[PDB]
Amino acid sequence: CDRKAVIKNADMSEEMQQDSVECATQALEKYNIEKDIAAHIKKEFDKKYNPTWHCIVGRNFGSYVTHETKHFIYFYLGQVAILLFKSG
Amino acid sequence: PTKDSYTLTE
Ligand SMILES: [Cl-]
Repeated sequence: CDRKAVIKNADMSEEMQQDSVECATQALEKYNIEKDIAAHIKKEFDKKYNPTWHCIVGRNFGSYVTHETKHFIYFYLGQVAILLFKSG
Repeated sequence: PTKDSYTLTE
């Protein structure tokens, strides 16, 4: 149940990195399907920190994206990787 | 002010 959070790459305040992890934790408690997890996190960050955020949630992917400075995080919640970033 | 980033899963 209690998945270990492990931050792999962050360009954001330590405040928001804790918010990300906590918000992803709530999303994984509520939803099982990766697109629904990603939607919950994206929509919460659009609210809590203003648009436009994007979120990818998965067990196997690589990515290359462009993000505003101080608005990028990539972390594992258990065995699930979460990419969350602002662009636009 | 923007930056490019890679990610990759284990
Ligand atoms: Cl899934």
